[PDB]
Amino acid sequence: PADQPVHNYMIKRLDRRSLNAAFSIAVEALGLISGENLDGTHISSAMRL
Amino acid sequence: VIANTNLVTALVMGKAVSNMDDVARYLLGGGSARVRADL
Repeated sequence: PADQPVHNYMIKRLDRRSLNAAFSIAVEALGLISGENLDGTHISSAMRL
Repeated sequence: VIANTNLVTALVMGKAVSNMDDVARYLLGGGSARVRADL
């Protein structure tokens, strides 16, 4: 027997993920960057750098 | 104050000298008032 054409529709769903990475930094460098623990010397900037 | 010659040694070596500047210069060639006191 003869056959009629066939059609069809369809859908695909997304898959979802994520990444991560830590970057911890110290407290002494935190206080030496801002100026909170700075000094007026020739030895503070040598460590801020 | 430690400055520009004791700086490097204090940072990397670990020591410092009061008159390191004059030592280096040698090894290579190179207001008043009036107060009430009793005398």
